[PDB]
Amino acid sequence: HHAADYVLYKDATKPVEDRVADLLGRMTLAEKIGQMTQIERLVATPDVLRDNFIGSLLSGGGSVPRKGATAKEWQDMVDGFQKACMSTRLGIPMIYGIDAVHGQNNVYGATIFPHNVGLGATRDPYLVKRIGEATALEVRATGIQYAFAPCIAVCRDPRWGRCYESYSEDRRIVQSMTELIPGLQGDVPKDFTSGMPFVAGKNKVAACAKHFVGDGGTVDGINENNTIINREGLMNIHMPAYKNAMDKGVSTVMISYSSWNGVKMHANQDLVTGYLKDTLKFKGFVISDWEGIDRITTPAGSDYSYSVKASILAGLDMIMVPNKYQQFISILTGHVNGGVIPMSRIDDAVTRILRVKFTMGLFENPYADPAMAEQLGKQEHRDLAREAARKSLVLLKNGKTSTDAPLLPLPKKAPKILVAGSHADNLGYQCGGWTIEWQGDTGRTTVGTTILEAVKAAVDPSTVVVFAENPDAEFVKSGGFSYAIVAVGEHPYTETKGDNLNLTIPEPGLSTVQAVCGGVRCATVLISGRPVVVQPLLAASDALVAAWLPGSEGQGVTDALFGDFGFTGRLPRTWFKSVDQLPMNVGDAHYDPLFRLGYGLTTNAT
Ligand SMILES: *[C@@H]1O[C@H](CO)[C@@H](O)[C@H](O)[C@H]1NC(C)=O
Ligand SMILES: *[C@@H]1O[C@H](CO)[C@@H](O)[C@H](O)[C@H]1NC(C)=O
Ligand SMILES: *[C@@H]1O[C@H](CO)[C@@H](O)[C@H](O)[C@H]1NC(C)=O
Repeated sequence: HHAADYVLYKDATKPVEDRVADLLGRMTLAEKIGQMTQIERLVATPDVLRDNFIGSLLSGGGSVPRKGATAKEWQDMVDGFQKACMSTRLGIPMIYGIDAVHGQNNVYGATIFPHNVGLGATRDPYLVKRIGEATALEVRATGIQYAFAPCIAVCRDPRWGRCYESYSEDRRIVQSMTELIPGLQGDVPKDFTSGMPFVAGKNKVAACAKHFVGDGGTVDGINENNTIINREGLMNIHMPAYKNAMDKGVSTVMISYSSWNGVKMHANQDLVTGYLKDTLKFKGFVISDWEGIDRITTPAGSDYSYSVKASILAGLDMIMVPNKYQQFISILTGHVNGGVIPMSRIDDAVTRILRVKFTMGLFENPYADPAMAEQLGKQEHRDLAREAARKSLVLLKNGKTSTDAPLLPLPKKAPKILVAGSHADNLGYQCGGWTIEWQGDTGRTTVGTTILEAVKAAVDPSTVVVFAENPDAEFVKSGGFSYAIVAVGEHPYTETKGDNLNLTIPEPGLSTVQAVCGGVRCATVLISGRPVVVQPLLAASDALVAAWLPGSEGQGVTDALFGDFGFTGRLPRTWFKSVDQLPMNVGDAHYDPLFRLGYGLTTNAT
């Protein structure tokens, strides 16, 4: 189709399957295995990317070109890696992936949306679609083309450190929130075939349904552990949202570290090939988790040759190595040359990776668009995050007795008010894990508005706002306050660091709520990733709000506290009476919640 040097896979007018087959038929085994290899930016250089024919890069949590880097700095980093990949013999562009799981959350100045538990409280799938749309724009502002989201885990035990990454313990709510996918990727056309990958073009990103499968069903909520459940239960609880993801054209699926009835997911051919590929007809690419194949063995990493064979024969397509790429490539090449892994398996993995890259337009637009840098932290997206934070809040109490005046909404005009607690003026605590650092962090880690700053922006100019992080009761009683807002809760955590058998918030938290509420009427704002022991906090408080991990836009909290909007959120999880009840889900003989799934009080706007 015309120039003397015409090569069909470079022709943007040709169907994707024809371009995939044309390119695959030209590739050496080194070029094929390179496509299957994803490496961390920290081990990448131009020569490494070219010499090893690398297919993908990622940033892990906190892996950034520098602290405070601008959107342009991110684009220049991604473009520098892409120029090396485009300089190989075949010029196959890399795809760059990142955990953009509540906005583009590793990046300074990105909008930080509420984490998924609070989004489940909104029961609003169109809000979540709009969040996917804004997230895709902020990820593309940094030159990145691929987000590892949504987590469609159905968390069945809140002792799991990833419970906050699950929309709900009710798979129907998780299924509804798969609307994140067409937000991130764009809507699929009317005649679309379920299981095909889709991305609309350069203003959207590839998505990732994760972690396949049963990551929210592990014993005692131990992260990465064993999910013990019959096939009926796996299929009725943990699997359904993957079918919704197929129908919405999710481009990739990431495998879980967890096991199902003792079989590692990263080595489970029956489920990855037999079910996901051969039954659901998934035609995008399957990616490992970070060192997921290493963790097939006990101890992890003790037989990496086996890890490679087991994972590739199970049906995984791309391996998040992410550091020991030379060993990964050498071992896989040896297995293929030895006849241990057939070429048909390599060709299927490369077909799927190429299919996603061609479909999303990566060969046509391999480089960043500098005009997109301005989308990062845009005020329209902050207004959306503020809407989502307010909708996520669940009002659990609003008066100590049935005859008390309702405390919320609070008046904006009062002579003097108190804002108190470790979480009232701490942006890192209100964002939680996966924000700037992998585990999150404390203090003013990015651009946003704390609860204290939100109160100061809300109240009448005559209202004096006093801040005290941990006042004693005497200070409160002597202060001439009309009321207090006191915010406390969990510290940031991610993955195994968040596994927690006691679910009791760190002190001082309860002590501060008791001191403040003992001195003046108080609204307690509980920041957490999950239900936590709450009876003592409730006993002390006039009103109590479960705010989850609401992100950078603390005005979503004050929008409800001062009655600009009514409270509407409803619990997306069961609130237990005691951790000795766990696991405790609807239907269990022992179901005896403090607050049931779906519970929430309301207010009317003033
Ligand atoms: C579950 O956790 C235990 C205790 O740490 C560990 O020894 C075991 O390997 C884990 N099992 C799985 C399937 O990950
Ligand atoms: C609860 O568990 C967490 C996470 O393991 C731990 O850091 C904390 O100290 C524990 N709190 C207790 C035992 O009161
Ligand atoms: C809010 O308004 C409705 C009338 O539209 C009323 O029925 C309801 O009781 C009001 N207040 C609360 C706290 O629900």
